[PDB]
Amino acid sequence: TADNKFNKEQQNAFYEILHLPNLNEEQRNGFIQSLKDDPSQSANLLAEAKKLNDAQAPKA
Repeated sequence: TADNKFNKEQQNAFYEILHLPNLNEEQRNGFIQSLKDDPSQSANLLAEAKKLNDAQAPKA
């Protein structure tokens, strides 16, 4: 079945989203929970994360 096509960013991105030191992993692990369970739109979730981070990243 192969069906492989992770390069647009999912690869490097993945290993990245798994580090955002400003949020909890419950929610974060959530988006990616779909990356591993369903590596179809893993990239898109990544966008949703950096967003959840940039907002709650600073000490605000």
